[PDB]
Amino acid sequence: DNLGVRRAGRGEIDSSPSHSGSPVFTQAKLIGLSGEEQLTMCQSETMALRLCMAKAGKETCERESRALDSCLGRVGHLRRAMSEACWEFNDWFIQNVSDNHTKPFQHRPHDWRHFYAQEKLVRERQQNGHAYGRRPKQFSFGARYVKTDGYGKRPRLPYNK
Amino acid sequence: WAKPKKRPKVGQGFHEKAQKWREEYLLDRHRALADSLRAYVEFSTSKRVEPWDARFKPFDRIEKDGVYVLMRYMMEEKLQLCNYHHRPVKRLFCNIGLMGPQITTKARWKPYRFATNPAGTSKAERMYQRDKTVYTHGHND
Amino acid sequence: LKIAKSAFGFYLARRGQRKYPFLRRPHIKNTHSMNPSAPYFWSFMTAKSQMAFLPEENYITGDWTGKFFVSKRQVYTLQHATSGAKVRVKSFPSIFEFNSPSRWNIGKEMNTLTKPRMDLIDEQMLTKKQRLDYVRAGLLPK
Amino acid sequence: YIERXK
Amino acid sequence: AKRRVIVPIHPTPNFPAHFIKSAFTTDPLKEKQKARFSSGGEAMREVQDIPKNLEGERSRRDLASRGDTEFQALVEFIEGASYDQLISGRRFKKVYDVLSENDDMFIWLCHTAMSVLNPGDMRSRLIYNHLRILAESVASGEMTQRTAFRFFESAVRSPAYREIAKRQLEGGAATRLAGISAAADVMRRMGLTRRPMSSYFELYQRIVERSEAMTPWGFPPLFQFEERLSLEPRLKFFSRASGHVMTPHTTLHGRRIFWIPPTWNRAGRFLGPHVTLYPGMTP
Amino acid sequence: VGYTPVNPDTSPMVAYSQYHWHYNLPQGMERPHSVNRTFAAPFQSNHS
Amino acid sequence: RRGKPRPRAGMFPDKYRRVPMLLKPQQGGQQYFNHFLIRSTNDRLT
Amino acid sequence: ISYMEDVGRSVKNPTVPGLMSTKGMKKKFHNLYSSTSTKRMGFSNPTLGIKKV
Amino acid sequence: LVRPDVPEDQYVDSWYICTSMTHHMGDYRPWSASAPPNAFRFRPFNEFDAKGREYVQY
Amino acid sequence: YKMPKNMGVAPRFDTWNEKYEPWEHMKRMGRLVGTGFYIPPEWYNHFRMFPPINHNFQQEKTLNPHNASEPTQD
RNA sequence: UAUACAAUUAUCAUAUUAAAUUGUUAAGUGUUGAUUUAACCAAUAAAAAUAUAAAUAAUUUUUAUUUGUUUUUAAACACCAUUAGGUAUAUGCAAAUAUAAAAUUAUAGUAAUUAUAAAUUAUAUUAUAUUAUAUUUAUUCAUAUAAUUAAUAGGAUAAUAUUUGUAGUUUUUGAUACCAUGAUAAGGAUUAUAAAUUGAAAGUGUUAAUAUCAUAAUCAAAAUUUAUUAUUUAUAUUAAAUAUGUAUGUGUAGAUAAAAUAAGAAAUUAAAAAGGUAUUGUUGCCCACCAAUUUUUAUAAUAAAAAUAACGUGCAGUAAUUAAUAUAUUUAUAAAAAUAUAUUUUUUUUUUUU
Ligand SMILES: [Mg+2]
Ligand SMILES: [Mg+2]
Ligand SMILES: [Mg+2]
Ligand SMILES: [Mg+2]
Ligand SMILES: [Mg+2]
Ligand SMILES: [Mg+2]
Ligand SMILES: [Mg+2]
Ligand SMILES: [Mg+2]
Ligand SMILES: [Mg+2]
Ligand SMILES: [Mg+2]
Ligand SMILES: [Mg+2]
Ligand SMILES: [Mg+2]
Ligand SMILES: [Mg+2]
Repeated sequence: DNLGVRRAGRGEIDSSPSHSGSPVFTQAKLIGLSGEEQLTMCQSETMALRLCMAKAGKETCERESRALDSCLGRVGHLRRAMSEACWEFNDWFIQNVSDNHTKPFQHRPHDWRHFYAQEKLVRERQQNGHAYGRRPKQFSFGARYVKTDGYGKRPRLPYNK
Repeated sequence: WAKPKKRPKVGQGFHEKAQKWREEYLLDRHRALADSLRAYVEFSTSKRVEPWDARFKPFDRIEKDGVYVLMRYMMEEKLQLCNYHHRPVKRLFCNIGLMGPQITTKARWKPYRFATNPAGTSKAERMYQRDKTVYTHGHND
Repeated sequence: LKIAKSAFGFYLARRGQRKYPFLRRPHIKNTHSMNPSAPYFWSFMTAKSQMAFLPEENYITGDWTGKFFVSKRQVYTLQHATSGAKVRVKSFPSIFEFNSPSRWNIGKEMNTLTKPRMDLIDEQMLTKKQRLDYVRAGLLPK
Repeated sequence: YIERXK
Repeated sequence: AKRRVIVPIHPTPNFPAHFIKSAFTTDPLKEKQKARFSSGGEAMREVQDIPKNLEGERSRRDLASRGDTEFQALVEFIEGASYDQLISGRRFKKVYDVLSENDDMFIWLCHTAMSVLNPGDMRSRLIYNHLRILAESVASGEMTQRTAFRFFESAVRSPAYREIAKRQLEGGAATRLAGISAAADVMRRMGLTRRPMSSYFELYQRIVERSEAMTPWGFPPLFQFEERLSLEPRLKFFSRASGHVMTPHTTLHGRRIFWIPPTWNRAGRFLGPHVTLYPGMTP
Repeated sequence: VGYTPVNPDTSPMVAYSQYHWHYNLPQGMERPHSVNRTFAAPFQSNHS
Repeated sequence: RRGKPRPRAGMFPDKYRRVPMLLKPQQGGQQYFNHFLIRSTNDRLT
Repeated sequence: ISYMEDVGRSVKNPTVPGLMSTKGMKKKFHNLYSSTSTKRMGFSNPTLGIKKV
Repeated sequence: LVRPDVPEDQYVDSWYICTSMTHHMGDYRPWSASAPPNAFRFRPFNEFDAKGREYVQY
Repeated sequence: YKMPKNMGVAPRFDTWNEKYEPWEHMKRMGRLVGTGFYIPPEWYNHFRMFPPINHNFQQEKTLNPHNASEPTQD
């Protein structure tokens, strides 16, 4: 039954939705659950409590620890919410955006070769329609200042060799 | 399941070698046996250390009082007759009856291999210093 | 079996190192039959009573042409020493012989006077591999 | 890896 | 290479021809493959889905006495609560398939109601007859949903249509009531459902569920309708469907309905599904 | 299958097959047998 | 098991899988409920 | 949480470092146990096993 | 449920198959036919359970 | 050489519409019925006299986004 | 033997309407020394930033002009060789993919083709769809022997059988010590808790069609070399089938074993993206040198090219054990390798002023 849907179930091999042909494997990384850059709920809390803990041992603060674990207690349902919404996104995306791995990759430079060609063409017509894909010869670190008069001190256009 | 590989031939002159080896193994075993029987009976006759543990009671008590009194005046001849081997010592203490029920329950005796040491033994190393060429089952001095 | 030391090596499987019910192993090989005991000398590997008669094999049961070896359970009798006759027992490789009579033998079985596992090891019956392994055990010199 | 063909 | 030589077996009083060719193969690279499946009368009549033909008197008699199949399916599912039977997922499947026999027809109609900005006035007999005819052609398979939809929007309405639409609509989105009352009306006057309400209810329900979806009334052109590649049945648009270490070796070990129950050759230690090994005490 | 034929009395796979009586059928006697009543054989011992 | 890593704990069926939910934990002290109810109502009136 | 009490905190790191040195021990990952490849057909993908350095 | 829910005296564990069968093939009697008419928790008698019957008797 | 996964079954992104376009079925069914040897489906009995709109063309053959292709969906 | 390219879009060598060319900046000394590298060895180390407008379109430049090779190291990096040095980047020469073409190879007579891209190929740290691997206890592991497998035959209390005592050698050959097909084991890796099992098909001596060396079988009392086995560790110790004499050494090397189930353990992780010159597919295929031969010729250390199935060296290629491809220069048992450029017919990892 998994033919004609060339994407298979979910959490499953070949379930991944595609965007301009390269599949989407970063979903969690988006909603900021489980990422190195991940969204952080409570900071001021833990820094406040750490501050207290480091200051002195005479007075003890459960006054902070309560604020903090109140915070975490909420954080749980917040996360289940975000995860839920994101699964909804995976579905919406699959319906209305993804091409199901049908269209050519856009994400590697050679896939844009035509574009680059357009600019090579330009640099050639500037050269009297001649040197295609040619570039100025690299010179030396000290190129300008080590060369005597009569020799080119700066790299020329390639047709101007 | 591999087909079993056939066993190689016996050897030559091995039948005489084996006959000889077993033969003189037995003629040796005769002096082994003789020596060990001497050692065993010699052990049986000679004196041993006291089989009871003086770290528990009714034994820890001063040798001028309690059990030892019962031992000095009433039991002495009997204990010296059996050379303090732990089996008849314990049995005599059973039969004297003035300790009566305690011999097994309350009282405590040295482990088998320690109680076997010769009279006048000083250091524990004496357990491993007994002759090893003799077959008495740890029953030799 | 790996090596066939007999007929049965063809028929039998070893089945690893396998446990048998107490005191029943299919092939009785008494490695312990000669196992020196001074104090236990009369009670060990011998008649459970001193009041029993000698076994069947201490007597000629019928008209015999004659025998090669007497069975190993035949007890050594004073006549075994005195008479000066061939006393043969089937051991390995071939046969053991009571040649040099002594009175220290009397009243024990030749099951007891014959060492089943000898310390003498022929290298002619061993594979090169086997010899290697016995060298591992620190039995054979090399 | 080199020998893999045997 | 010591190739295995299999002797062919000839048909026998108890070993008939087709049995031989099905259960025995002389090419021993084909041994130990897997199990093969076949069907006889009823499972074949289900699988092959050969639509019957109308015929002489018996077939018409059987059309007459037919009665309500939708209720029959339900009775037969329900009857699994009788003491002498079980509750069958197959009986339920047959139930389901008769409830949803039309299904996609409704789906099509949703699109005509909700997927089209300004489909004229849907009360007027003209556009109404367009809708009616196309619907009856989506049912009875005479047309593809795609073709019927593209027909519906390209159907002839009225001269200078857009310029008349500028006299009513700003951004060209009409009101959707006329459309739904129409699309329920068609299914009622066409005989589409056995029980009258079902038309209206399904059409309404399917809309109300989609109302909550992001960009609800637009659809990708390829997935909207029948096309080579499709969406998985949960994501289709107006659709009705919107130990642990030892478990692979366990398999059979739960409470398991079987097809062919295992046999002693093919399963070594399994005791049967009914068995309760750690029984509790009950009065 | 083998050189030793299955003895059909002991073997369930014979007994309970379609060509004999399975254990879930009702286990009664199939037909009566009068052998010794129909034709009777007079006694002649092989020993005098 | 054999020359392989032991599974993670959650890869096994539940340790207490055969012990009914009412048992873990036991709810005991049912005797005191009524007492603490009457107590709290009397309190309220005060 | 059973047994709550008001007692003061202790000093940070009251424990004296153990007699087994964890530092001089090298952490092993991939070759640690022995695995069996589920690879059905074809050359095993070189990027995973061998490719970097 | 794997098999119809009925008193297990109607079931026999099959030989060679892992499954059970009815020793009267295909027929079934409901629990109501095992006990006397209108038996509370179908029972030989309504007074007590098994253990209760036994120790009362004792 | 690596490709996007489903390219084998990738649809023709220009022409996949043609097959389903109403005019097509109008013409085909037109010369099918004409034979005398086919029974016209009823949709054809209907759109026979209300043939579909002329100048709506897809965005595939006409490459313009700004073209408002539809009198309806505009 | 003769017998009908394209002209709307075709990648290796016959270019052509074009604005360039020229710019004098930077960087350098305090002191007693393990920098760089997966790893060696020579031995001061810092550094070289600026330009737009403008040049008109086409019709006789094709012997003209033009497509990354460049003086000066007394300046370095870098690269090549290894402590000695070489070299260290557009003033000589140097047309050349950006496509005008007619099946592959081949200097334009050789072989009969070649080339090609989407099927298929298990591991690249994703959210707890709803709960835990970092705990416990273990590791001295041995046992087989003394040859004949070939058919029936009934008894006391029964109407009579010496059938008491039933007598016809000799033409066949496989399960054997021996080649002689089948078939059932072991092996935990994601269908979960409710009225419920923590053991699987992919085959472990004995089993049914290949015959053409031989009697090898326990009924006692017996000979250690075999990967695949939980033994009793200090108060008392051999009586019935005969029953194990050796190893006290700081609970001590390496390396190993078992378990989440009527027992008692609790928070760290795991699902989703991927290539094949093979084609039941890596035990897959291929690459060059290195012999014979065969055949055409435009004979360069040792001619060139094409067929080809030995021998020997390797392991060049299939993202393939330092990714490949093209040009360039160098290097060389042989595939090829080093460096300089371009490049993906190589696999991807992603800051819209922080
Ligand atoms: Mg590739
Ligand atoms: Mg693919
Ligand atoms: Mg050209
Ligand atoms: Mg087999
Ligand atoms: Mg020639
Ligand atoms: Mg040549
Ligand atoms: Mg290479
Ligand atoms: Mg290679
Ligand atoms: Mg390579
Ligand atoms: Mg190359
Ligand atoms: Mg080159
Ligand atoms: Mg080379
Ligand atoms: Mg090269």
